Amino acid sequence: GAMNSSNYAELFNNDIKLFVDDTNVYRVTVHKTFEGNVATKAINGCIFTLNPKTGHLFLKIIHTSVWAGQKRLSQLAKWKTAEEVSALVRSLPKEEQPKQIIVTRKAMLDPLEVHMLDFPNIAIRPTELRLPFSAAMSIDKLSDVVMKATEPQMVLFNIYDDWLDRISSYTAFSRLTLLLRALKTNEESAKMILLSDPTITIKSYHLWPSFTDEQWITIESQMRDLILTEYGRKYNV
Amino acid sequence: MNTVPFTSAPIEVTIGIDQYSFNVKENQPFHGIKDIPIGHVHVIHFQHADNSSMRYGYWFDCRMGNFYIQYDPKDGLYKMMEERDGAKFENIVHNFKERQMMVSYPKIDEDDTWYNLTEFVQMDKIRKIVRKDENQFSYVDSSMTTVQENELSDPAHSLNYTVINFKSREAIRPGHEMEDFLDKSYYLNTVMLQGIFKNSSNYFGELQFAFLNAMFFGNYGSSLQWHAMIELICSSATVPKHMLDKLDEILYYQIKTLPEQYSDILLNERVWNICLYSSFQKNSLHNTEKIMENKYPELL
Ligand SMILES: Cc1cccc(NC(=S)NCCO)c1
Repeated sequence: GAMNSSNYAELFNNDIKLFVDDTNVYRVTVHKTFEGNVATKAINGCIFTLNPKTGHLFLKIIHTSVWAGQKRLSQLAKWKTAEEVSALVRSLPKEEQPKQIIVTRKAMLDPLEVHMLDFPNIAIRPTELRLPFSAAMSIDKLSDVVMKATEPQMVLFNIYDDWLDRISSYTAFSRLTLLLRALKTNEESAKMILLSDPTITIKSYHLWPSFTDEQWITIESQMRDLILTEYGRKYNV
Repeated sequence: MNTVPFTSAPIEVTIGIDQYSFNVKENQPFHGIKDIPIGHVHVIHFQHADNSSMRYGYWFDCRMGNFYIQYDPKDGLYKMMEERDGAKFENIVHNFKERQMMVSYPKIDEDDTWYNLTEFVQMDKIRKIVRKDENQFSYVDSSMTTVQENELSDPAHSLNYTVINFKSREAIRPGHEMEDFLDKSYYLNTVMLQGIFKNSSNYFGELQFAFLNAMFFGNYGSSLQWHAMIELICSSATVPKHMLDKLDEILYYQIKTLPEQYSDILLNERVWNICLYSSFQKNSLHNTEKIMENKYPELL
């Protein structure tokens, strides 16, 4: 059924599963026309498909050419997402195909179910979790590859860098969701926290800085304080 | 004008004949229904006074044989049987007619209701949905499940309606996933009409039979089928004009005949609101929309 706090450890068992988030597939800027009407201009987007156990991220870049001459783009974006996820599954060897796909938005259920009819044994599930994967485009290296793309493209990342050498996937996912929630709530402050110290760098082959174990404790506390501060600045508490 | 005689009425029972119903008391001298119009299928149905559980009945056509009803005290129900001795049957019915022991099919001369509800229903197609080849008439009851229900358990006792499933490979062409899910015209016109039913008359006949089984027996699987066959048409952007006009007439008379007090269990809110107000055909069912809005405005 649906995925919630009661069955949270299921994410880190040995059944292959993928999260799919479609919140950055169809992206626009809204602007005025010469006549004073309003128009949209699409910008490149991406599908965020993540294995929460391994950190493998399948980042399918959605180039703006895919919208050319199409109508009802927000509806189309869900079906395009489902088409690309189905294509990814078919491209994987059988032993690498997921047993479950968890969509972060319920409107992806029917599009994905229909595109996956050939895979009756792959469960398509919603979640009650409010996950912060929309903030993926606040990660500089992910944003950069999406904006520079001149054609459809798939790029593979490990969103956990080398963290699983030292921590479990439960803890790695917890760190990821804290970082993304902070970036979503106050992007400027979160990035200041992650980079304020010039001596800690991001390896060429990583997304996040090379913090020691003790430094990650400090960073995680700072991210919590930020989320809490914003919760106060918001509701005035 | 044909006749379905009864041997007797040993248990108190409400007997229905098409959209009419009447009460017979225990051991009342009752020997059948006469003046049944030739040219239509009919249904004779039963609800026992002591156990309203299980409405049951028989679909039949008097052109196909001489049928009578006899109570079985072992199985505890009124059974339809065929009489093969035609002179015997005529002699029985005549005796009973002369003794005025038979009620009359009460058709008003102006009233086309039963024709309108059964226009496309044909006994030969009923016998393919209800499989019991040794009889010319077909038994249905409240509890019988459909083939589709049995996929999600006695096969011999199933209603073999055509399976409709909007999220199935049958309904969705590879490479046309969005197109076929949002516009079901392929599935309606190529898969179902051209492929399975062969023509719209057979499609409408199954739709009408599903409704009547829902209404007369409270058969849940039949109600599901009726609504699925409506939704498949309304969700298709491309439907022949004569089909839309006929569907409007079919549904109008179904909604007209439905008991006002059964609308809570026999009408699916989501299907009707989508069909009348969101679907491609939201503006094509004028007569149905008007009777629904005046008779069941709460559902909408
Ligand atoms: C055959 C028979 C005998 C008695 C009563 C009925 N029931 C009804 S609704 N008759 C129509 C009332 O205008 C039917």
